[PDB]
Amino acid sequence: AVDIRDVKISFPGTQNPKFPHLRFMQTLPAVRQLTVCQRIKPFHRNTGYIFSCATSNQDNQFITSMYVKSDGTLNLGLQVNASSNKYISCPIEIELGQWYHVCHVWSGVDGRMAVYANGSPCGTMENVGKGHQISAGGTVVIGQEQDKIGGGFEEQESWSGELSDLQVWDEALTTHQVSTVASCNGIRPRGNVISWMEDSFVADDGVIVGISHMCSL
Amino acid sequence: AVDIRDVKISFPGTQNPKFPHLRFMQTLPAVRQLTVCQRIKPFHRNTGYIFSCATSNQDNQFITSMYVKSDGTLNLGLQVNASSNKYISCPIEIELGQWYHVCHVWSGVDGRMAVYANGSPCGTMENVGKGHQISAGGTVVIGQEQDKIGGGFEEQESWSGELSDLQVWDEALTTHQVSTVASCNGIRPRGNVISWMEDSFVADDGVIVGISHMCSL
Amino acid sequence: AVDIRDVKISFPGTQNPKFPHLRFMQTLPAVRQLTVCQRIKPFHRNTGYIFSCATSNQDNQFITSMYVKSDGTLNLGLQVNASSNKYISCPIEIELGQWYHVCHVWSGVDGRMAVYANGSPCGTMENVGKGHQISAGGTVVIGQEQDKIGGGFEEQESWSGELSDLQVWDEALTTHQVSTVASCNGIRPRGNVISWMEDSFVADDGVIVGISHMCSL
Amino acid sequence: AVDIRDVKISFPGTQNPKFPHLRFMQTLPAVRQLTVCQRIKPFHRNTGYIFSCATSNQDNQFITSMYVKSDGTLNLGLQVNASSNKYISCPIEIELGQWYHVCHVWSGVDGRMAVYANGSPCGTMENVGKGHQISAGGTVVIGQEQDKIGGGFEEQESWSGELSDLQVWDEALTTHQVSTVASCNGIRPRGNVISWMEDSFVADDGVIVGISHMCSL
Amino acid sequence: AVDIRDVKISFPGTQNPKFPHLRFMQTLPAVRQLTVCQRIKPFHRNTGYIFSCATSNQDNQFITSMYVKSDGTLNLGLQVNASSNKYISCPIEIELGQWYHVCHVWSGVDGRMAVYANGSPCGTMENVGKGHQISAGGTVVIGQEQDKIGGGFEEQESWSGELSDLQVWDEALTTHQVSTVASCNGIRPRGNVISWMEDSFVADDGVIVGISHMCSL
Amino acid sequence: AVDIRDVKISFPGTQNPKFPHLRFMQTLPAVRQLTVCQRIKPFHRNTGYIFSCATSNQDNQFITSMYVKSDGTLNLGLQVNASSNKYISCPIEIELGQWYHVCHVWSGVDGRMAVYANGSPCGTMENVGKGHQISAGGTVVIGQEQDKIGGGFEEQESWSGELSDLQVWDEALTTHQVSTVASCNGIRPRGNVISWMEDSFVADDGVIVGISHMCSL
Amino acid sequence: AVDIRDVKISFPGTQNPKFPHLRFMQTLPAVRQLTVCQRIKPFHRNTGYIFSCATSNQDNQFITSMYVKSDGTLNLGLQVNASSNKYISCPIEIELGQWYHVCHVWSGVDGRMAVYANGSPCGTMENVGKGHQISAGGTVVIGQEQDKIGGGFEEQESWSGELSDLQVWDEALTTHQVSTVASCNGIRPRGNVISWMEDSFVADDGVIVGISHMCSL
Amino acid sequence: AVDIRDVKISFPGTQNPKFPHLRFMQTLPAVRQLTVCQRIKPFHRNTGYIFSCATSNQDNQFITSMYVKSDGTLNLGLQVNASSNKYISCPIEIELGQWYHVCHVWSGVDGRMAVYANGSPCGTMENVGKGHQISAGGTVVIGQEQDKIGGGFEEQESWSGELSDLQVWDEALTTHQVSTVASCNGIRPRGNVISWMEDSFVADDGVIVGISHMCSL
Amino acid sequence: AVDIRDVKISFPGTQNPKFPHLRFMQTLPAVRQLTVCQRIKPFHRNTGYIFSCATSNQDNQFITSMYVKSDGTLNLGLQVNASSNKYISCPIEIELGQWYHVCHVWSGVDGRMAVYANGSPCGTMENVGKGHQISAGGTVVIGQEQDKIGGGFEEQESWSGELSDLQVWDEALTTHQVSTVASCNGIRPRGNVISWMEDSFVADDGVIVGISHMCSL
Ligand SMILES: [Ca+2]
Ligand SMILES: [Ca+2]
Ligand SMILES: [Ca+2]
Ligand SMILES: [Ca+2]
Ligand SMILES: [Ca+2]
Ligand SMILES: [Ca+2]
Ligand SMILES: [Ca+2]
Ligand SMILES: [Ca+2]
Ligand SMILES: [Ca+2]
Ligand SMILES: [Ca+2]
Ligand SMILES: [Ca+2]
Ligand SMILES: [Ca+2]
Ligand SMILES: [Ca+2]
Ligand SMILES: [Ca+2]
Ligand SMILES: [Ca+2]
Ligand SMILES: [Ca+2]
Ligand SMILES: [Ca+2]
Ligand SMILES: [Ca+2]
Ligand SMILES: [Ca+2]
Ligand SMILES: [Ca+2]
Ligand SMILES: [Ca+2]
Ligand SMILES: [Ca+2]
Ligand SMILES: [Ca+2]
Ligand SMILES: [Ca+2]
Ligand SMILES: [Ca+2]
Ligand SMILES: [Ca+2]
Ligand SMILES: [Ca+2]
Repeated sequence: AVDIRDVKISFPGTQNPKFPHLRFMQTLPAVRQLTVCQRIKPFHRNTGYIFSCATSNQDNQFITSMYVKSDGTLNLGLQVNASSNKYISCPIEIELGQWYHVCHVWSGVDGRMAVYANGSPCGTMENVGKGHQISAGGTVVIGQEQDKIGGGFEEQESWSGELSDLQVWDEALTTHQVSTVASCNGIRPRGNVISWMEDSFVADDGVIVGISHMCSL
Repeated sequence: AVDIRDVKISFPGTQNPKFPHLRFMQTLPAVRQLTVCQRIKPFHRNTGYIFSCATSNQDNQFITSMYVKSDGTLNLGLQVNASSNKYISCPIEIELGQWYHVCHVWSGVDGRMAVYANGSPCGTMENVGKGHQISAGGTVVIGQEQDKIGGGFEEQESWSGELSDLQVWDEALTTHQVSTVASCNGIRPRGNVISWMEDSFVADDGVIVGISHMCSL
Repeated sequence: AVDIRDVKISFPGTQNPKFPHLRFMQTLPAVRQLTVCQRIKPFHRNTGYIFSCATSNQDNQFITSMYVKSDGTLNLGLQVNASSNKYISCPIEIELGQWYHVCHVWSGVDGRMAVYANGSPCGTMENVGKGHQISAGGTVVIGQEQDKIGGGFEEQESWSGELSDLQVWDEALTTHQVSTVASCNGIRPRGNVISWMEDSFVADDGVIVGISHMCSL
Repeated sequence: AVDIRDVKISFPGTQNPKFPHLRFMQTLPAVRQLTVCQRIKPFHRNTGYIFSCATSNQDNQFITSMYVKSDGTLNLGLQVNASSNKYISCPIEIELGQWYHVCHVWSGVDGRMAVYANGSPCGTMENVGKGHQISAGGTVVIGQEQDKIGGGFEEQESWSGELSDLQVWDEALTTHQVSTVASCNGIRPRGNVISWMEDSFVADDGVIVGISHMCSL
Repeated sequence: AVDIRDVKISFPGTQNPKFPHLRFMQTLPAVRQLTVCQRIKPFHRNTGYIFSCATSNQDNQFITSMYVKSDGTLNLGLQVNASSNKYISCPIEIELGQWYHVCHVWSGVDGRMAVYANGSPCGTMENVGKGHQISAGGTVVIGQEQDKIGGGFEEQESWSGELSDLQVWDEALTTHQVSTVASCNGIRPRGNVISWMEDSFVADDGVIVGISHMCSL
Repeated sequence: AVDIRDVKISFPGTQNPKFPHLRFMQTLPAVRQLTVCQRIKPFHRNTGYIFSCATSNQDNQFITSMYVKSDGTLNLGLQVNASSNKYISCPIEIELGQWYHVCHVWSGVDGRMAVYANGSPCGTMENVGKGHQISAGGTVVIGQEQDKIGGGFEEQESWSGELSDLQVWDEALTTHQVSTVASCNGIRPRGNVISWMEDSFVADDGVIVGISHMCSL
Repeated sequence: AVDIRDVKISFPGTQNPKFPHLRFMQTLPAVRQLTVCQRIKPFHRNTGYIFSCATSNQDNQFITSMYVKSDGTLNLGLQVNASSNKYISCPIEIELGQWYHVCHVWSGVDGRMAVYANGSPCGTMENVGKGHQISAGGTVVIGQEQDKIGGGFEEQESWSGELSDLQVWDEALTTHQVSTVASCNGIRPRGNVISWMEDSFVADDGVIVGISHMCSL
Repeated sequence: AVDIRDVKISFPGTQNPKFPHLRFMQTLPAVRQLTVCQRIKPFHRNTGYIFSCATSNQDNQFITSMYVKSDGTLNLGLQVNASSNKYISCPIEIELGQWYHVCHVWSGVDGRMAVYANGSPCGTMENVGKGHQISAGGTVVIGQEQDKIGGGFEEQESWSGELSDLQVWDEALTTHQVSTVASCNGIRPRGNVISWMEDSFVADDGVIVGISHMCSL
Repeated sequence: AVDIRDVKISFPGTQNPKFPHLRFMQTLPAVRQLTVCQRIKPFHRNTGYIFSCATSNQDNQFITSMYVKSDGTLNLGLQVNASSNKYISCPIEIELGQWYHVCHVWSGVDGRMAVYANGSPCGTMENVGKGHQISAGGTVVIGQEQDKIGGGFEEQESWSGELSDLQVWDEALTTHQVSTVASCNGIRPRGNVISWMEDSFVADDGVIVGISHMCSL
């Protein structure tokens, strides 16, 4: 039938005190590199945090985000160890309500940041979490930005849209590897740290469970 | 990989004001018969409502429930058009925390009620919604008993446990058909009104999305 | 996918001036024998006319009907050239809201009538339209009894329930042939005069187009 | 045999008080995007509404329509949240009585409207239901324009012709996806919200059930 | 599709001056033996001539006929060189309007007559055309008894019913051979003198061309 | 063996009171479009009516005809609702006694007429039965022109020759579809309203039943 | 083994009162067209009649013949309804004692005559039996010219040589069809009126039965 | 080659300050049930803790252990929420230095404990962690008993021997499931919480990485 | 599943008294040539010793190392019989945290040293251990540089990063052989002296056992 990876979650919209989000049951192990990929259907052009990882000592261990410029250009952001959000624009025009595959590749070892839109590299950036190692026990939240383990959400920092096929590796994937990940008919690799629908997560505040039609109709 | 039908939802436990539940996005069409089957892992012996269907004029259109006696005997209940809960005991000893397949078959045409535990018939009952037709637009909630469309939940009426493979037909399946439905390796039929993971639903109050290991390890 | 023969029509219920029914676009050719088979899910125990054939000179050319006794016994009736309804009971207990296959075999040549329930013979009767030939141009209506071409319906003569797989031959099928017709996984023969979903018909007064789950779930 | 998707409905013609139409049994879930495709054989050049969706608070939630210019040019229209009918002409000459595949793609997220004729894009339009979300519970009627849930039809707004293969998604399909939908021998995708012959509907006022010969003879 | 051998002809009924019949275009060669087999659906119990062969010098060269007794017993008759009709009864009860396979085997060499009903021998008779040889040029008529080449029909001698699979050999087939001929799924042998639908014939006076459902539904 | 579609009928010649023809047992349903195709072997150059459809109110509902000019050019004619015979010449030289495939495509919806000779389009014509709908119950006669249901034939309007593979659709086939119909080795499509040898017809006045050798020797 | 179609007959030579010939047991049905093909090995250059057809009223219904010019050119002749022998020469040099395939195609409908040598057309001729129809009951003789049914032979009109594969159709085959007939390894079509070795014939006056080595050695 | 599941770890022996052990990188999610299976080669008969799970608030969340009686009987122990070690003896004689498959199945829901030796059930016990839920974030250590997260080891509580194929589920496997797990050539199921060699772990104090020869030589 | 060769070890980082390393259980046999290949993910640019071999009489029998220049150039070093570290730079830019395949080929017979990066030769060097033979009994340590059998580690000489697929031969592989070794999808050759995961080794001081994603995702 439908592949379990085609399951999607809808993040309707946020307005205090309702904060639709997902919280992964099991925290992350300590890591020195991290690659987060997923298919997203953005609802707004304004900045929103998609993947948020926090520990008791640091609520901003690792946070991915995006926003669309006026011309429609996609902009992927990343923040490590509470640094400022680093952005890299992608040569692709975003149409709210449409599907796109996005990856954020980070390496604390050399401090390099690289983002991808639909399997292609948009560019890279230096000095992003250089020498930093995310402490063991990070809690992951999707759709909201944590200011506290599993909470302290701000509505202007939430992300609304549809999401599916979230795959996370504790390695910094290569340009060729990422392309095989974004591919709809490839082998469809699975993250070793988090594999969509293979790692239980908590659903709260009205997120909608449905089916993504990006890859298959 | 894993079949999308093996996805399960955990209903942690209920305590005002937190009521873990699922609400199906699309309401049901009018029906004269209804068959609801699913795999459940009960957490408590006390009565709990699993499948709740309500319309503006009647919050108790159709409600399934269960409870376990002291000797461990399973008891499946059904309520139609706000009748009293009708119960039929099953010749099977329930162990909280273990998986079981259960079906509730109702026919407003002749007013017959029949329940099944693991593909086998437990017994039938007469005069249950005889002549009744559920009005179009019923809202379905899983894990809580509605006293209002999508709400008005009571904690002593909630149902805690794990659930998966929810299949619903607007027909009254036969004894042979039900057996093919409960089978783990059969053809695994899909409900025509609601097919698990094929009909979007809203998740709220901390339900946990995971994977059922009843059929496959 | 689903076989087009599994399409079903629901006849909700009749109450002046609403008469749910089907009227076949093309009239029947003259015949001397006729076999009408179909799958039915009866809603009431009282007499109802299923297949009605009328010509300008005779509104009661050929009419099939059924009713269920108090003990649940099925009774199939037939009327030819405005004779009285001839009935033959079947050794099967009917449960309103459940599916059954039924055939009416008539031969004006020898005047014999034979009915079948689920591919098996219930019995036969003599002197039913003996020597009669249905005149060319008969109009066929399903669910209502014509007192006029395509009309003049009476509520107490209507038939409510679900129907599918209507097959009609201008020959008097044999006992062995009938059994192959009723079979769900056989060759599934098609009528040469009327073949379900292959001969267009008019739908009126709220009949519901759906899918029969008798043969396949 | 014939694929169940080749079943067609004929909308004979409308004249008070007879309004041939179809009403889907189950209402639609709330949506933010919607794609409606189907094969049509138009009988008149004048404007007619094909797909009509209404809720208690808004009878004009979503309505598709078409008309043919004097030179024969096809014009597909769309109306969202009671806006004015937006039209986009297609570079194709229509011959009444012939088959054509048509899709209407709408996205309330960015407010974009796009129409397709025979799998090809005719053009797009902005500001059509921008920011609008169709409320849960929409009733769908085919062939007539609702001014009230399931009724309030106007003859000059009806649509006569033959229709089949109605597929509806709660997503805004892409240009490439649409082409795979229109194709007669492709995979023939099925809508996730409404799939022709898989979602029961009520037939009234003389619609004719037949077989479409567009794809296969 | 349907095998051309399943084509059937209906002989409605005879009443001066209308005599439904078939006349084979090509006359028969001289013969000393002849076997005529066919599937028939008799309409009346009274005597009727099925196969009639006549030459200018003898209108009664070879004529087959049948009639049913009161008890329903079949009786096959044969007449050679204007002898009296010889009859042989068959241990089978005939039901007018039903199909049966019948063969008439004649040998002028030894003067033996043998008839078969459904591939089985009913009995034989001596001194029937012993030493007789049908002269070349016999005209064959089906359904009527010739008193003149291709004419001079008498209504009380006509045969009404349905007929198909007419096979004629200029040899006297064996008991085993006949059984293979009557078989519906055997090899279905074809006559060497006349092969149904392979030897053109003239149709007159309202015979009806249709399809036999004896062998296949 | 030989395909049942290769059966042919010979229309010897007409001379009062003998009018060789065929009359289809079952009348046609009401239609708004009609396509009639068949293989013909014309015997004369003068006008002859091939397909004649009549109702009690109109004996000239639909009539096809042909004639050959002096230069041998084929001319196909059509008449709807007693209009004048519309003719379209075909760029092909006819040799009496030879086989040709011919189709007449009519659409009352737009009033267009199109004819084909051997799968190719000869041309089209406007305003032919524009807005007309053939009333239900049309009687079809082949070889003669009805001035009364099933009768009132005129010899100078009869058509002599050989005919086979008569296929009739209640739709107006496309140019590509027609080509697949005329093809001898294609899929050989079958008409949905009338399928040669699949819809019984009455044979009268000496028509000859034989086998067409157009497609196969 | 050897195909029965390779059987050949030798016509030694004629001299009163010995006339080697073949007479077909069964006479021909009435025809309006006729195609006669066969493989011949001519022994003399002088005119000889190969295929002779006669009825009581006309001994020269249809007669084929040939002769070879001094330069060796083949000349095929035909005579219908006692017309004069029409000849068409073939661009091929004949060597007495060698094999050749020959066809005579005649159409009384348009009066056209066409001959073929080795599957290729030699030419055609008009006004040959135009409007003529061979009466039913023609007797066929091979090797001699009848002046009376089955007799009245003249030596100077006989034809000596070897012959095989005689195929006769009551249709006027096309140029392409003829070529498939002459081919030794094609499908080897069989005549529908007379098929070599499938239609019994009388052998008299010393004809020799052997095997043709034209097609296979 | 060798299956990655056949990798084994040797726990040499413990003596302050050297404590050979394994610490899983990623902590466990909250659980209500837990099944831990693995292949072990015990070195001593005295009590040793194999699987130790601790959280900041409770160092004895879940601990498995074993010891061998003097007669050689195996004894499997379990401790939940700092209860006393519960033991169940197995009807199998242990030989130090040999391989055995062992599973510990615990369910906090009903408080039942069950142990298995080589895929077979040894017995069960009640009231073991009844109503207890292990808090999220448990740290897992193999070979040593934690008195503090990842430390506070005691020599007399260590476990020496060889271990491999550690599989852990957050469900309470059934008797039949367990047997499929212990099987060497079965499907070899993998734990969903911890899968040997698929979930990184820290190795310290001289553990030896080698290859298990229990299943394959 | 995953190939056992994809197992990797992480060397976290070194700081007295913690020295993460691996010590192979079985010492090496005497050798005159040695080839050491493995996949490495370096964490620092500064010099680190990867493979260290020592005997009681010589702690620096054979030691491999690497460092990265400021421009990112890779530099592979080798030391034999306590010579000075010989370095050869590779035309490849190293990115800390990324995977690379590296081989060190040494031959005491001719004293030649050759290094490879990703299966390609970087260059060679002479006079490196020329005439030297490593004495039997060498102890191998990975990640630390021995100054004593299995110990005497210095932090500034340690190597941090991830490593897998360690293969060692007592022969000096050729350029072509090396390339087949580095290949991810080749035959993946195994060392004859040490084969990753096939020769047991001791793990100490927090090395992490995980899975390499260089070759497969
Ligand atoms: Ca924060
Ligand atoms: Ca924040
Ligand atoms: Ca903030
Ligand atoms: Ca309630
Ligand atoms: Ca309540
Ligand atoms: Ca209550
Ligand atoms: Ca009536
Ligand atoms: Ca009535
Ligand atoms: Ca009445
Ligand atoms: Ca409206
Ligand atoms: Ca309106
Ligand atoms: Ca209006
Ligand atoms: Ca007679
Ligand atoms: Ca007579
Ligand atoms: Ca008589
Ligand atoms: Ca007329
Ligand atoms: Ca006329
Ligand atoms: Ca006239
Ligand atoms: Ca003559
Ligand atoms: Ca002569
Ligand atoms: Ca002469
Ligand atoms: Ca402890
Ligand atoms: Ca302790
Ligand atoms: Ca202790
Ligand atoms: Ca050293
Ligand atoms: Ca050192
Ligand atoms: Ca040093």
